Amino acid sequence: VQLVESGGGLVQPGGSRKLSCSASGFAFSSFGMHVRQAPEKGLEWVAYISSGSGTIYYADTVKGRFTISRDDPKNTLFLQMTSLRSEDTAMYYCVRSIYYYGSSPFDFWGQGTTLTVDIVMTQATSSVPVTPGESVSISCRSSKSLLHSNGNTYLYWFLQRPGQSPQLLIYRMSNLASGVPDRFSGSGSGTAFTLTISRLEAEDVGVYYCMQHLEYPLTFGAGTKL
Amino acid sequence: QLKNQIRDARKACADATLSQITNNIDPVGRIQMRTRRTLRGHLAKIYAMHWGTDSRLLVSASQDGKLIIWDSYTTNKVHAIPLRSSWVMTCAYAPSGNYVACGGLDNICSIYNLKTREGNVRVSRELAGHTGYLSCCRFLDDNQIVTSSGDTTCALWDIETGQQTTTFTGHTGDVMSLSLAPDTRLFVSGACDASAKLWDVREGMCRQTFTGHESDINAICFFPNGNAFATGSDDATCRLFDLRADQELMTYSHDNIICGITSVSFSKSGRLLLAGYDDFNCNVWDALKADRAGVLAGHDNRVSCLGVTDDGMAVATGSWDSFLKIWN
Amino acid sequence: LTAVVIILTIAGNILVIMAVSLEKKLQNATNYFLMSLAIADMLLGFLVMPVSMLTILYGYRWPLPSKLCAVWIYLDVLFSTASIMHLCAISLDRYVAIQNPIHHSRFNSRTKAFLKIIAVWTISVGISMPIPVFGLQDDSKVFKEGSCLLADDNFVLIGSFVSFFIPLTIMVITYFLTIKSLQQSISNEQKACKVLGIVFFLFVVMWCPFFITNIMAVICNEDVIGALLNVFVWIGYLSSAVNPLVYTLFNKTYRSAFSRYIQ
Amino acid sequence: LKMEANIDRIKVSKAAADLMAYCEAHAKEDPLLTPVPASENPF
Amino acid sequence: TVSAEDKAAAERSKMIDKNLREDGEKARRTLRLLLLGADNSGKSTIVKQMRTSGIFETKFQVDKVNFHMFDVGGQRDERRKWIQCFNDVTAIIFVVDSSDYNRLQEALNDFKSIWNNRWLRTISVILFLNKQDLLAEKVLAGKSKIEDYFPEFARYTTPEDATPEPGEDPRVTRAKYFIRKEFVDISTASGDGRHICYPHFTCAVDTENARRIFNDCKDIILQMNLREYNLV
Ligand SMILES: CCN(CC)C(=O)[C@@H]1C=C2c3cccc4[nH]c(Br)c(c34)C[C@H]2N(C)C1
Repeated sequence: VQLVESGGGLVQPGGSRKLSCSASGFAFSSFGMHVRQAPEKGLEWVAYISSGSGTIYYADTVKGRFTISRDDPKNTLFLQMTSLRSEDTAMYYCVRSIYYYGSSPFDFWGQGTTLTVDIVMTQATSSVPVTPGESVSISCRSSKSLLHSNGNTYLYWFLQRPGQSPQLLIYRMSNLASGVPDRFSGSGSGTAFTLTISRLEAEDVGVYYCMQHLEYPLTFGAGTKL
Repeated sequence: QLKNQIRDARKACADATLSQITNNIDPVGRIQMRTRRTLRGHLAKIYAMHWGTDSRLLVSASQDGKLIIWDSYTTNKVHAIPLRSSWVMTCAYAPSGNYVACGGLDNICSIYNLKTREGNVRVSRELAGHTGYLSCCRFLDDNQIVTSSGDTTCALWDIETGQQTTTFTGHTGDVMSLSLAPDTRLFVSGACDASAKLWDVREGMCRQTFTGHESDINAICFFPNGNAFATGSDDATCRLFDLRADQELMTYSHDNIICGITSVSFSKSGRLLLAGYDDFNCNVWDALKADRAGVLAGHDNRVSCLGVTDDGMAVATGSWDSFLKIWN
Repeated sequence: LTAVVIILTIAGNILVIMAVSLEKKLQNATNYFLMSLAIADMLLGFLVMPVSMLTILYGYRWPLPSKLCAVWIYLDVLFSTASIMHLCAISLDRYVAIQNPIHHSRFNSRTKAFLKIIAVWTISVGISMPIPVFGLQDDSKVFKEGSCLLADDNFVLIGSFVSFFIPLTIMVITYFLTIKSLQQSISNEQKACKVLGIVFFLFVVMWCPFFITNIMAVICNEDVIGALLNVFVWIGYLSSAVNPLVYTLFNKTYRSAFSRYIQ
Repeated sequence: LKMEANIDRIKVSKAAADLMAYCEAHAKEDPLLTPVPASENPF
Repeated sequence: TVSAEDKAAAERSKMIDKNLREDGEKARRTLRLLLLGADNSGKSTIVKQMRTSGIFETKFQVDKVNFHMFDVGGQRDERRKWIQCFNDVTAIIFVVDSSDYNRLQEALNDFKSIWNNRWLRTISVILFLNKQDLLAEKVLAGKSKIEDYFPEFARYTTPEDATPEPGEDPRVTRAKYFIRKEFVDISTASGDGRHICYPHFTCAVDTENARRIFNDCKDIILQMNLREYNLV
């Protein structure tokens, strides 16, 4: 399971650049693919392409000039950008997602490539300094209630180690991601969402991003660095 | 001589009938249940089904060569699994929900890993060693399964090694059905010789043999408490067997019905015994009085399988017309 | 005598409506095209035949408003055409089923049945599309000396050629090709040939005289031709009354359904 | 069949009493026997 | 009210249904046949020009139709349970050994059992009486007599309408149509019109039985069509 990416470098404003994401190691046709990161800001959603390319959504800030197509036999999807500007400099992450009952979307993320030229989700962005063995609680608020009538609450917690693409920790605020230690625990009621950690230790210091998925566009948190 | 002594003990044991003991109890009366949903997308006959533990999910198998898991509430197909062989007499969902099993005329039980990286269903373990077609598969735990076979032998396997830990060999005919007890320590088998045996998984020997059926017993299910089980036969009669008493307490039969019972299932309370017949209708029996309470008739073809959900909410019956319908 | 035909039409069509809608064994693709044919003759037996009986009872003078003459003739060219192309499609489908049975069964679906129904009703609407938009606003197609008879030679000749005679020659070619193709199984084939012959000769005997005398009334002693037209139109209506019976009574299940529902 | 014969047995009245007690006690919990309210049903 | 994730799940379900429908249309094209024959009847050697313990499967297509032939070789003598599954098959190919006169009565009883089965009622049987060469050799030797096994053959006359093949002895013809008449006599009273039998004489070295199976399959489908279109 890998997601390598290509394209980047200096680009003059108003030009064009094609970014490609070659997947290799999983059933690419079953996964709906998606995100960027500014040099000194949090994650910002961009676009999305469904399974079989039957549905596409875009962020309002990149509507009408960003295009995505996926070559399923080639196991690759692209991003065609036109009329670039100074504010589009970021590092673009290729993210997978599979949607069914009990699935864990956003489970794997791409390496990332540097390119240089609504629900409001709030994070305190201030985190006490890391102390090993001491519990740490990170709380992220939401503008509107993320608990849909069907009973699923649509919150996701992502951890970005320094120098690594972010990793899913919790999906839907209560279900633990696969391959992560059991110490992570998320809980909370409507519009008051928290992530609790017990037995804090090394290889955990990073930025905690809170994401919503009730409806598009997907709005990330400001992030809380440890 | 030993059989005569065994029969003598059973006769002296019964002081009263379950009917006369039951007679001072309020009848259930009439109960009506309407099909809330019908699940399309099966291109051929549905041979078997099994609810999940959560009771939202169920798996159904068909001759079309597809084992497709559903989301019952939304009527959405979660997965679709190509089956190597179109012959499949059974499917089984693991208690944890990670695995789903498949067995058929190809003499093999195939274990499918539903939850895995790469987002596709793959065959974790193919089990071989049975001479006859697998009539029923049921999971003890995720690591171990028991399979009932047409070669007159039931076997307990471990999925990791793939070798039979124990073999159960007391029957004289094809074993049509297997039903695990609630406590998992023991199970009961129904076989075409018309005798139902109570097996113990740990010791690998039959503890009790019950023979109150004239014809083959197609399907078999445990009472929820675990001290009784009910059988279904081509005789068109369902017989409620008791373990501790070691004799049949009650028999459910009506002169109108003459078709065999394809499947039997119990309600969570254990008052209602649902039976699925080849006459295209499933009859709700009051298990304690043997008085019919209703009919669940919405299938053009025979009702192959019947299942009651773990939370007791629903009854989903697959039928040979390829449409599977919840009955809340 | 005239009132008997209307009652027979409604009863014989409602019987097949109930036999297809309330019998699981008869829910098939062919039975749905039969259902469409039965619907066409059902509507013909209520929206046309009572009005025709009213015209006969009153005479040429018509109590209903003159504006309504244009659409009542439009229904005749609609429903009768629809039934005729229904029969033509049934004969074509039977030929495909008997000449090439494996391939028919391979191509047999409900989508083909819906396509057939859509095609025949589209063709029937198209053929009768001139009359309301050329007849409501004038006397060209609607009136002739207070008779409410179709009096457009441009549409009487050309319309009949596409509505009846092209289907007629298609049906004759189909019948000759099928009976040339069916030559325990031998008795079944002989009974199939018998049913095909009976149905085809019923349709020909019952619809052919009307269109022939109608063409003669235009090309060509017209006083006798008027009466002959007035009788053969009712013969044509009796054909739509009969058609649900002969197409279904031969099947055992339909016969049992008619025996049971009549009780 | 000596092992089958040499098995402890209890009265049919007692066994039917146990079955009746379970059915009477757990009757309220099962959705089928007493139809659930329409809002509570997930289906 | 459906979430974004629920909408994506519904899109997945629709894609799955699309793929299932494609596979179903692929499956409807092929025609399916169940082969049921005793040992020594050369049931494996019925078709040889063109060609898993429970089921041994051979697929042959003649003239732009795919025929799917199923043979069960991993079961005991009693077949009643797994026979229920094979209820949608187009036709059954039943093979019986004509040469072995001792086992012929067993084959006759097996034919009764398959013909009178409730699940296999509507399905027709394409009967193949194998080893006609061996039957001819046995009667030419003349030590064997069909009259001793079945008394009726001792007084029998060949039907006049039947046309003998060149070089075929009248007593060879008498034995052949005797066995055929016995099987067809079982076939006649039981059917009632729903199905029929297609008695075919097949030598062991016969070039084409696929052409025979194809013609009887066309007849079965044609009669099903004549029944569906309400002609019969
Ligand atoms: C309004 C009653 N009427 C007066 C006597 C009629 O002549 C009606 C006119 C008709 C007509 C004319 C031209 C072309 C046509 N094709 C088809 Br099909 C018809 C038709 C049906 C035919 N119907 C039975 C009578």
